[PDB]
Order: sequence, then C-alpha cells, then structure tokens
Amino acid sequence: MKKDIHPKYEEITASCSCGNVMKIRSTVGHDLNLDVCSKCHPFFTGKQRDVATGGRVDRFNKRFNI
Amino acid sequence: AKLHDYYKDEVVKKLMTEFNYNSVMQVPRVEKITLNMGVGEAIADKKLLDNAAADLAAISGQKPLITKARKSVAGFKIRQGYPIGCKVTLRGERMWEFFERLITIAVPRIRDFRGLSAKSFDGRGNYSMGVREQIIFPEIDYDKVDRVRGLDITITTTAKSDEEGRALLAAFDFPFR
Amino acid sequence: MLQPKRTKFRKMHKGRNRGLAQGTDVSFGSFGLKAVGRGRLTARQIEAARRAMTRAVKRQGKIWIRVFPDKPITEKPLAVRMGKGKGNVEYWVALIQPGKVLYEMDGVPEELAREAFKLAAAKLPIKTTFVTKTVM
Amino acid sequence: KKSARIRRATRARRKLQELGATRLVVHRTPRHIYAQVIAPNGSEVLVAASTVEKAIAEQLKYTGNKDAAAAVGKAVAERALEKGIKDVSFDRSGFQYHGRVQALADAAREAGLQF
Amino acid sequence: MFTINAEVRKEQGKGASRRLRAANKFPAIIYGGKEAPLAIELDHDKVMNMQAKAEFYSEVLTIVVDGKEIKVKAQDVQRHPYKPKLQHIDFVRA
RNA sequence: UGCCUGGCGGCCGUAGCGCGGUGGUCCCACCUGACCCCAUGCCGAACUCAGAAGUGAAACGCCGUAGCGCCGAUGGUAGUGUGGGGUCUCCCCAUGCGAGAGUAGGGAACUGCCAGGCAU
RNA sequence: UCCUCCUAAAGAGUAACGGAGGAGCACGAAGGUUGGCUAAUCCUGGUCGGACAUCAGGAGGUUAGUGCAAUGGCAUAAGCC
RNA sequence: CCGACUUACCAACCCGAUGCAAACUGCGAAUACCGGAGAAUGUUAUCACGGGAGACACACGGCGGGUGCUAACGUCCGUC
Ligand SMILES: [Mg+2]
Ligand SMILES: [Mg+2]
Ligand SMILES: [Mg+2]
Ligand SMILES: [Mg+2]
Ligand SMILES: [Mg+2]
Ligand SMILES: [Mg+2]
Ligand SMILES: [Mg+2]
Ligand SMILES: [Mg+2]
Ligand SMILES: [Mg+2]
Ligand SMILES: [Mg+2]
Ligand SMILES: [Mg+2]
Ligand SMILES: [Mg+2]
Ligand SMILES: [Mg+2]
Ligand SMILES: [Mg+2]
Ligand SMILES: [Mg+2]
Ligand SMILES: [Mg+2]
Ligand SMILES: [Mg+2]
Ligand SMILES: [Mg+2]
Ligand SMILES: [Mg+2]
Ligand SMILES: [Mg+2]
Ligand SMILES: [Mg+2]
Ligand SMILES: [Mg+2]
Ligand SMILES: [Mg+2]
Ligand SMILES: [Mg+2]
Ligand SMILES: [Mg+2]
Ligand SMILES: [Mg+2]
Ligand SMILES: [Mg+2]
Ligand SMILES: [Zn+2]
Repeated sequence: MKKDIHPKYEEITASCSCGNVMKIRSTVGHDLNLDVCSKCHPFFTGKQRDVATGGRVDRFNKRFNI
Repeated sequence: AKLHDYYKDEVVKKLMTEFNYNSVMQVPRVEKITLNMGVGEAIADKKLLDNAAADLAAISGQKPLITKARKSVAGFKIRQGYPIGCKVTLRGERMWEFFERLITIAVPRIRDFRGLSAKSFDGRGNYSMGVREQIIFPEIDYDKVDRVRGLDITITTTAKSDEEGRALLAAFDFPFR
Repeated sequence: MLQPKRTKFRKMHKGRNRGLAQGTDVSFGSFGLKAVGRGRLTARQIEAARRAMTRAVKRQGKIWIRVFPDKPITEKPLAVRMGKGKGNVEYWVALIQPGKVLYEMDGVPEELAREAFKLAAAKLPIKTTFVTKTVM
Repeated sequence: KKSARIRRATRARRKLQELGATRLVVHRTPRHIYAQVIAPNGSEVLVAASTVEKAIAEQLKYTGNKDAAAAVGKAVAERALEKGIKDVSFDRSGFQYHGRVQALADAAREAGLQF
Repeated sequence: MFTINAEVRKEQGKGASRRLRAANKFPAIIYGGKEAPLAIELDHDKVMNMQAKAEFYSEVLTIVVDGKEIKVKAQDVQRHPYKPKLQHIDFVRA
C-alpha cells in the first residue's frame, strides 16, 4: 500500500451498551460508544415480532360475548 | 485477522462436513470485497464526488479510485471520460477487518433492519448487497454530514454456487431471513 | 406486390441470366410449378398468379412462393434524350432460370392442383410444368 | 496467466529470430530458475544451466533467489565461453528485468557475455 | 427385388457422359466398403420406369455387371433440371 | 533404453471445442508473509521479493469416448482455352483444363533439441 | 483539382452527363522509445438508478476500436494507459 | 398496486430447410501475366541512339460489360 495517500488506520475500542466490548482497527481516532451491537440485536437474538397476530375473531370474542 | 482465524479454525470443518469435500482448496474462500458509490450527480459539481470519495475513504482506510464512464450516453447527458463513481477494493487483513466491523456494528444499525435477502448471489456464489444510508458506519459524525449517499458492496468469493456462498456466509454468521 | 423493405443501393446493373437454377426439387409442399424457359418475373405477374391459384383452390391448403423480386429494374422517362444519368427505378424483377420452381402447394388434390397451376401458367410469361415431390 | 507472458515475449522473440542472433532465454519460477543459449534457428540448444541440476544446487541455500540466479548466470556463461560464444542477445521471456533476471544478467556480464 | 443390368465405363468425362445421355443411357457410380469405386452405364428408360416406386430408394438393388451379382442401395441421385430424366446415381455397396 | 515433467522450437484445426477420469517422489501450479528491491490512477488482484506449512480443488499435462468443429475422396455437374455450328438477349459439337457444394470415409495429432525425476 | 469501391473481362492499366461516398484539415501531442493491458454485445445480482451511467461475476471472441469518407490491414497488436 | 387469462393480429434471438447480390466471400478455376531452363524454326523478327514523317474524326463482326426497352447500321470500355 502507498504511504502518504491513505488515511491513518489505527486500533480502537468500541464499548457497547450491553457490555460487548470489542477492539477493531478504524480511523475515528477516539474511542467508540455503540448502542446496538451484533449480540444485543433483536434479529440476531431471534426475538423479531410480527404484524398479523390473529385477526378479527379474537378481538370480537374478547370484546363482545353473548 | 480475527475473522480470518475464525474461518480457518471453525468454517472449513463445517463446510467440508456438509459438502463432502476432499481437500481444503475445495472450501470456498472470500477473494475480495469491493465497495462502489455511483454518484450520478457529479456533472453539476465536482465537489459532490470529492466529498463522496472522502466519505468512502473514511469507511475503509484506502484512497478510493475515481472511476470514469466507459462510453458516452445521451439519456444521462454524459460523455466518455466523465468521473461518475468511486470504487474501493479490499483484500486480506483490511478485507477481514471491514467484514468484521460491518457484520458486528453497521448491519444492526440499519434503520428498520429485518435481515438480508438470500437471493443475491448472481448464480455464481458472489454476494451483492446495497445500503440506502452511509451514516450507519460509525466513522461519520451527524453534525458534519453534507448529503446522504449510499453505497453497494460486493463480496467476490471462490464459491461455485449460491448454495456454497450462502453456506459460507451462514458459517460467518451473516444476516439471512 | 413483393418488394424489399430496404436495400443498400437503389439502382443496380443489368447483368445476365446465364446458367441453370438451384432450387429444382420440391422441398416444402407436395406439388409444384417448375419453369422450363428463361426470362424475368415482375412483382405483378407473381401476384396475379397467386391470386389465380388462390381462387382456383378456394383459399384451401397452403402455398409457398420460393421466388422474390430483388433486382431494381429502372426505366427512363418518356420523350427524354440519352445519358444525363441513370433512370428512376420503376418495378422489381426476379431472375428466372430453367429448373427453378416458382410455386409449391400442399394439402390439395392433384387433379385440382394441376388446374390451379395451369391458371398461374396462363398468366405467367415463361413456360412452366407441373411436378410432384419425390423421395430423394 | 501464462499466456500473457508469451504474448509479451512474442515480439522480442520474433525480432531476435529476424535478426538471426544467438538468444539466451531465461525462465523464472518461485521454486527454480532456468537459462539456456539457443541458435538463431530456434530448434537447437547449445548450453543450459538451472538450479534443478544437483552439481550447482549443492552450493545454494534456496534455489529461488538472486544468489541462485547469479550462480546460474555464471554457470551458463562459463559453459558458453568454452564453446566460444560471446556475442549473444538476451530474452526476458516476458519477465520484468528486475530481481533474479537482473542479477543473472549482471552475473553473465561479469563472467564475460557481451550484451 | 429390383434387378438391374449395368455396363462398365471405358471412357469418362463430360463428353462421354453427354454421349451416354444422348444414347438413351446414363453413367452411375458404385462405392462404399473397402473396394475400388466402379463406374457403370445404365439404360435410361429401364431405370426411369423403376425409380418411380418409393421402394427403389429404400430397398436393396441387385446389379449385374460382368455376370455377377452386387448388392447396392440408392444413396444419391441427380435429376434433369426441367425434364423427367436422370443424369447420375451414386450407390453404396450394402 | 523406456515412463513422466519443464523450456526452446517445426507445421498451423486429421493439430481446435465440449463430456468423463487420472497426476504430485521430482518438476509445475495452487499456496504463506511482507519493514525491505518493486508496484497499484485504490488494493502483494497483477508485477516483484523472501519461503515450502499444506493441497492437486482450479489451471496445467495425459487417457478414452464422435455431441461439434476440421480434413476429405471416386464419379457426376456448372464453368472455360482453341476450332466449328444452331432455333443465336442463350445453347450444342470435337479436343484439352476441371471446380464449388454435397456423399462414402478419415479424424480425440505428429515430431526435433536441451534439461530434471524413476526404473534399467 | 485530389482520395475509396464497382463497372474493370482473377498481373498493371482501362471510358461515359455511370452507380455509391469524401477532401482544400488536425496533432509539440494524436510523434519516437520503453513498460503494461485487451473489447462490442448480452445475462445474472446490487441504494437512490430508469431499456441504457457506476460496481461484481458469467457467456461471447473482435461481430469493437482506428482523429476523419471508403477500401485494404492491425493480437508481436497499427487498438487502449 | 399487483395482475389472472386468451387471441380475427404482428413479430425480435436461436434452431431446421429454400433462394438472391457489381460495390458479400469461411470456396475457388479455365484463360491471361512475370521469371528460369530446354530442342526446333523464324532474312535480328529484340533493344539503344540519331534523321524524317504521317496520325490523335474510325466503322463493322465475334466474345466479355455499363447506359438504353437484355431497341437501334445507337452510345460508351477490354481482346481478336
Ligand atoms: Mg458477368
Ligand atoms: Mg466440351
Ligand atoms: Mg507437494
Ligand atoms: Mg503470490
Ligand atoms: Mg484437476
Ligand atoms: Mg472430379
Ligand atoms: Mg467459341
Ligand atoms: Mg471437391
Ligand atoms: Mg467437400
Ligand atoms: Mg481432447
Ligand atoms: Mg485488374
Ligand atoms: Mg485482365
Ligand atoms: Mg496516432
Ligand atoms: Mg508495445
Ligand atoms: Mg443495472
Ligand atoms: Mg472507417
Ligand atoms: Mg503509436
Ligand atoms: Mg463478386
Ligand atoms: Mg515465357
Ligand atoms: Mg484532338
Ligand atoms: Mg479521338
Ligand atoms: Mg473507338
Ligand atoms: Mg457505331
Ligand atoms: Mg456487345
Ligand atoms: Mg447494337
Ligand atoms: Mg449493311
Ligand atoms: Mg456516332
Ligand atoms: Zn450490544
């Protein structure tokens, strides 16, 4: 790689909210604070909700009962 | 090199077991990662592409190549030689570091992220993807943004089929729906 | 009136009409009309023959025209002198040599195909004959 | 990959064949290296040296280095001098004139090959 | 079985072929297998009244040359451009 | 003396495509790393250097297969040089030259020099 | 007035108020040398992005390109840096 | 939005078959042209230089073609 055309590329630490501290090589200079990493993400964990959740019948039977 | 070590330790075993491979060379490997930014608005201003080059170099520590037009096109009011895009190629330690940083930080940070499609291997095992926003990368400060300009990533691998590419990405723990 | 939709050049030379033909054997239908003489066929004679045979067979069956006018014959205007350039293209002509089949027909009885091709021969200038397909 | 090297060397080989001069062809490999002098007709070889030969390989640590390239150049130059070959042309055979090829050429020049 | 009687061509060429065709005959060639090709002469009417059958180009042909039987099969034929006549027939020894 | 491999050639498809197998002692290729010699319009991708942990997967070399390409008869046809003719904007005769296309068929190259490994 | 093809009858040449097109320039680099490289087109996948800008592969093999009109050539490239 | 369909119609690429082209050749003659050797023959019939001209309005027929109506004892090119 060429010497003086590329930006400075140093190591840094990115502390996550959940505590999954990681060390990666970047160019930001200062340390990083992260909100959602690859461990505390709902999709990665597997807890992803949906939209349908039944429909009209359950609501009707729970609101109006003969 | 963390992802390279993780691959060489606990990916070749899984791929060989699930594909009945005879040699380690049969195991697919990630040849390269190329990032592209097709800024089709550089005609009005050259700085609009010079800032895109800086935004693309802030993500990966390489000065981007200012690609040009292969031929003149009238539907886009361009002529041959006009620079309209930025390209970056990553192979080796920087490629692995960018892959790890992407999958660990940038992919979860995407707004309304609900996984990634598994039908973008173009029938050859090389995986294409595209983002609609760049500030998901933590190397960009919100107060210093000029415009929002996305990019498209392509992972070129030695795999011969979409099944093998998807298996390699799953072993690398890539977001799949 | 058969005519090419485009051509590289508008006017061509005269050439000659020496030699025999290549499309001698019937290869598409069952019966055919084969020229015996040597001459020229325009885009109007072939159309008239096609109309005559269509009326003869009452539009039943299928027919094939294996010839096509591609030679731009030209004629100079009336009362003009010589030279001053080449004339203006007027009609198109297909060169015909002995042995060339002009029309082919299938799905028609032979006794009706004979008269259907006789009607076409009666309007075509060159002499023709009735032939049938053969096994190699 | 190997075809691009032949395409690069084709022009030089054709020029040397047209000139009709003795041609010293070198071949580069990460493991070994070869060199040989060839008559202008191109179908007759006179002398040749290589690191695969044990008589010269029993002196070098690694066959793929500039030291081995210089040793091969010296061996081929001394083997051509006894036959009386001094006015010879060089052929990179598609390889860049850098590193092992340059070392071999310099060794030949020092050993007394005029090119 | 279609049986034909043939001759042997002493002279070849365009002139010989045209003489044969004007003398109510026509040349033909028999080839195939591993033997030398044979150039024969055939009567015109006796073959024109035989080739009109579809069996002529599918079945076997028994040719008599020099008082011997040869089993051939029709392989190629050349017909007159604008006349119901024949000019040359290529047989395969089979 | 054979087998395999590398380089330089001879001829330029009967020499090339495609399918299926085989090859790692040596050679070769893939391959490891890179402050250095050297370089990328960015990137040891290419060039180049320092090496041999591992693999013959890819490429490469070899083997057989006629799904292609390719070569190609004999005879016949068209054409044509010369001399004669006819029903002459086209043909025929006498004597020489003799196509192209197509068919039968052939065909999964041959060979020279210099080197390396294994048997002799 | 000059250049390309045909007519021009397989050496050259060969006419008409014949059939089709061009020129009266340009470049200190668009020249020389050295070093390196090979496309037109189509298919698949990918953010704005659409039939077609840019990026990855695959098919294809000069069907592109020549500073210009046409012809003859160009892979050792005469083409592209 | 997305579309589910067939339908008096036309039709791209490719494949199979049939043709045509002076400005189309992956094919390719016969003739003609260059050069060499050889026997025979021809009043050197060959070339170079010098003196002197004449002529540059051609026509017809055969073969090979353009323009004409594949008309002209029509016109324009090559050979005899
Ligand atoms: Mg002609
Ligand atoms: Mg004759
Ligand atoms: Mg090994
Ligand atoms: Mg390497
Ligand atoms: Mg292999
Ligand atoms: Mg013949
Ligand atoms: Mg004559
Ligand atoms: Mg032939
Ligand atoms: Mg043939
Ligand atoms: Mg093979
Ligand atoms: Mg000429
Ligand atoms: Mg001539
Ligand atoms: Mg130039
Ligand atoms: Mg060059
Ligand atoms: Mg696109
Ligand atoms: Mg041009
Ligand atoms: Mg140049
Ligand atoms: Mg022609
Ligand atoms: Mg002579
Ligand atoms: Mg005068
Ligand atoms: Mg005059
Ligand atoms: Mg005259
Ligand atoms: Mg006159
Ligand atoms: Mg005439
Ligand atoms: Mg006249
Ligand atoms: Mg008179
Ligand atoms: Mg006059
Ligand atoms: Zn977290």
